[PDB]
Amino acid sequence: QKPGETKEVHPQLTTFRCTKRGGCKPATNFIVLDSLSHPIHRAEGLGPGGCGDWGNPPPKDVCPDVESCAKNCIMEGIPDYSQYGVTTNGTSLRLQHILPDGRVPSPRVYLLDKTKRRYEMLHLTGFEFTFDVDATKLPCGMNSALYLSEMHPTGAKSKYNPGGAYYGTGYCDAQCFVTPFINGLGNIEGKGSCCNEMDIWEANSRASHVAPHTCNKKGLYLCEGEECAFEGVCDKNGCGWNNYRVNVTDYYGRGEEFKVNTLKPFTVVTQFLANRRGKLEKIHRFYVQDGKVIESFYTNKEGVPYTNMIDDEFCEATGSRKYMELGATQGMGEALTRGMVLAMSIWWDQGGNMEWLDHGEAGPCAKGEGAPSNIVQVEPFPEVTYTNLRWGEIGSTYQELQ
Ligand SMILES: *[C@@H]1O[C@H](CO)[C@@H](O)[C@H](O)[C@H]1NC(C)=O
Ligand SMILES: *[C@@H]1O[C@H](CO)[C@@H](O)[C@H](O)[C@H]1NC(C)=O
Repeated sequence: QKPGETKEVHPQLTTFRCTKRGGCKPATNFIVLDSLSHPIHRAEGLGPGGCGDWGNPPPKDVCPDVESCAKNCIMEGIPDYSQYGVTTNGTSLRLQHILPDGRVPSPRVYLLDKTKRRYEMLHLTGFEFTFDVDATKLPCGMNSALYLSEMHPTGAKSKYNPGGAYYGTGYCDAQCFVTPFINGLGNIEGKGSCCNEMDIWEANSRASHVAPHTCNKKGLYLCEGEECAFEGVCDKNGCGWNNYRVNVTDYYGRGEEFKVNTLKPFTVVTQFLANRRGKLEKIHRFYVQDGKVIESFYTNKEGVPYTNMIDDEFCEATGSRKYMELGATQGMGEALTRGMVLAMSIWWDQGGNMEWLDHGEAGPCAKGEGAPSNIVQVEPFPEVTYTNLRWGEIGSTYQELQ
């Protein structure tokens, strides 16, 4: 959609680049809300209304074709990101799901480079990504997410999408959802927006999940029909890694009973380990809390290979069929090598209560406990803070107390 007159005021976020010899060096980045979370209205003279709802093509009165949609639908800048639950402070990013005014902005943001006009493209195969988190205000059913999508670096800036990454255009993920704009262009045919997705972190104070999701496509693919469905071009489920799913129940949770005690802040380290041919072979997650490294658990379950890292043998054995068919760990790594955009979000699930994250096989949350209607009794204002985003050489992003 066409940018409007209102100023976009991106929050500034200091991050780090790390090497063993040089330590962690600060860098300037900016934060941008998803394009379709900006106010979208019709051009002057065309009356009231927007330009479409999630899940659908844009309305054909203003968007009969891409060219018309591009002139007839206007996307306003956001001058105060706090109105959407997004604030920064130094090296910290705070995402508020619910505001005191009662709004539920459920923000999703991307990391922009220092120019504000191109996403910060991360190339993580053979490297590590680390962040600090405060998960205390995330009960059952909440998902704080920090993940990578194979979005285009400029948000696919083009004649009809002049806003680009500066306005957060170009979102895609492994769910192939239909949005009224894709790559900043009106989605006349109602295609889904598909791409490879590495879910570094999907977690609350009750469970922590990691999952690569492959697609058989490079970059953003517009899917039709069955291509967007479970048997299509992307892996909806992912290859999931959650201590509870592998019968380790004392690793992560609220209290001293857990190794990673989510009542306190902690550091989350993710290494993307390559083989000698430079292809991704293993994904390794460990933590740091109270100045001490917390190594990964090993799996502890019948039928699950004994491992402390995600790899093809584990993914296959645990039933990650589309993951394997659509490229497996090597395919995920090829996307990481090409370059990915960092997305951070907070959300809840009216339909399914986030049960896959923290209920049953996946955690301690009871049936119904993660419903949004229950979340608000437990934590009226869910929120997450990510701090000290940093990436670089294996072994360089963390430091134990001496
Ligand atoms: C920012 O974060 C710091 C450290 O948690 C805190 O003490 C201060 O009160 C917060 N706000 C600023 C810097 O606006
Ligand atoms: C969990 O692990 C214990 C061994 O530590 C084993 O005895 C038990 O059967 C396992 N339970 C499940 C549900 O897999």
